[PDB]
Amino acid sequence: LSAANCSRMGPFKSLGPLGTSLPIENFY
Amino acid sequence: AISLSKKFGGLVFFDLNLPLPLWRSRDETRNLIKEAWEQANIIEVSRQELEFLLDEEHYERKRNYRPQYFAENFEQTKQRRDYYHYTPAEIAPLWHDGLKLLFVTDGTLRLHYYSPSFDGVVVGTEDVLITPFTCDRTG
Amino acid sequence: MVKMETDDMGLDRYKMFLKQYNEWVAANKDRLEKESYKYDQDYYPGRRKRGKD
Repeated sequence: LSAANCSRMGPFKSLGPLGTSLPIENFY
Repeated sequence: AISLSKKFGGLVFFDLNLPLPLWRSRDETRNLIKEAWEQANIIEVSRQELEFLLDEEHYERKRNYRPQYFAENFEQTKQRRDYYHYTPAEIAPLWHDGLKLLFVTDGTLRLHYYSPSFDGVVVGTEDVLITPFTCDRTG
Repeated sequence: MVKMETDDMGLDRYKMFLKQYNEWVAANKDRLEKESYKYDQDYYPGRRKRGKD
């Protein structure tokens, strides 16, 4: 698939890594 | 002769039609033809001549741009010949105050016109194959 | 264990890394934009934002 086949119809008009989880004592 | 005509009300038309020696450099030619251009009121140049004068390689690169993922208009979806209209700012390197009209021609296929207040294109055609054995484009 | 209190936390290791990164960005921000332009012609989602972006 390429440009000949697909076209752009409409011209028309805080976030990040919070952390990494910690392993658990109560595995069950 | 140019001076005498202007005295008596004349308007000058420079149809360029560049000869072979003058196709070597943009720089040598712009200098040789300069006085004539500025004393001219109507000018006709071909598409290949206009590009020669300004950024010939830049125009060539443009016509070979084919978009990678998606087309931006339905026109680019159709694989047809280029008929770029030169924007008025592009031709500003070559305007002067006494120029009433400028015509750029692409065969009989397109004719572009530029005036102090307006711009545009006239669509045309060519059919040399209707008479295959008596076709000459010479005049 | 939750202390709602603050100012007793030292992420020294992280902080050191943070300074370290800051220098890195400075050094190659430019190189990185030039490289994108050369190898990637048009933006698609997932590729480096450049320009007005």
